[PDB]
Amino acid sequence: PWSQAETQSAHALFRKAYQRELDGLLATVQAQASQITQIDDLWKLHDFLSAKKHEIDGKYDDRQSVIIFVFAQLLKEGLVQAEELTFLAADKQSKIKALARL
Amino acid sequence: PWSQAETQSAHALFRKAYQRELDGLLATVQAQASQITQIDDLWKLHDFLSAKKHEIDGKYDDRQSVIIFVFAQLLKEGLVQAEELTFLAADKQSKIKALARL
Repeated sequence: PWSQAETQSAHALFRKAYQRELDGLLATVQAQASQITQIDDLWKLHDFLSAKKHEIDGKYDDRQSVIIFVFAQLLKEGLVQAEELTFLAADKQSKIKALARL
Repeated sequence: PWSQAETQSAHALFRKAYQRELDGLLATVQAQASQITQIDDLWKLHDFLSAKKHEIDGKYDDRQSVIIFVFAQLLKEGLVQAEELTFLAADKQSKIKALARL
């Protein structure tokens, strides 16, 4: 079903993708912040933060039975690339790449 | 008993204080958003932004039951100067200052 080395590297690229979305999030927040003029910009920021937080909290399900779909989402948002999925079994990669288009 | 002038000028002052708080809030946010290094300080900010927003929404209440307390507060937080209250009756000024000194 799931090789060990598979599971390991999976959790790895998982948390790496996490760190990536974190970097992007931080960059965007700092950017928006340093370039505000109106007060409405600040509330745009606020809304952005609530949304992104909500998203991220429920996004990164680490459980095995869902990891494929999580990976799929991450790929659909380009947080990872197909080239980074080579450490998996073939059926898994094809699965992910299929679930991506949904 | 609130005369027309007292109410009108009270609203003008309320708005003045509102814009002032907007400026201060803007300054603080714009500041600590440049002092971020870690990621958790991004959430503090958020929480701050999520707290201070709920405040400002329901802070400036012009109803008779609290208006004096609102002015007292706005006086403590330096959102209004004492000399801006001179349009009010003397008793009200006294009361506001009294609630503000504590």
